[PDB]
Amino acid sequence: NVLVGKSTVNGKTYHLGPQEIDEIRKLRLDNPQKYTRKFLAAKYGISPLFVSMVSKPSEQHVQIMESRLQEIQSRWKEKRRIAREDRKRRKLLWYQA
RNA sequence: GUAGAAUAAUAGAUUUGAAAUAUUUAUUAUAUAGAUUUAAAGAGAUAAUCAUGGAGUAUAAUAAUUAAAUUU
Ligand SMILES: [Mg+2]
Repeated sequence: NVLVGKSTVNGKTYHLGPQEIDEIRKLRLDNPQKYTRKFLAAKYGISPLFVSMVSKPSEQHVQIMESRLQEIQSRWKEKRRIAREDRKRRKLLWYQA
């Protein structure tokens, strides 16, 4: 098996109720850095992806993240940017078939 | 210029399915292994630009008069 999720190896679970979900959402809304997706997953025996699907974090956090990303991008050299672009192009190509 | 219909894009509202091949789908770091790749100080070729040079080309008092031809 190559690059497969844990849910495929051991079947999907629908154990988590509505109240729990609500709680999770609330937590996400409250403190994203303390209650990050990974942490949530650990808590409720469930995928980070699932958590993400369930619950949007505070938009401020998202904005901050975006800013950070931008900063990182800026910090790049010329060559690296070009390389990144090339990679992106390659990725795009590799869904054509 | 105004009004109404057909289609496209963008935004909003209301629904929507889903634990979504997230031990990488999108993207960011660092490490350890490997593997490679990217020069232009100058140059070649081709083209163009600015020259140099003066081959080639036209002309040989360009007036006046004579005759013819062509337009007013
Ligand atoms: Mg080069």
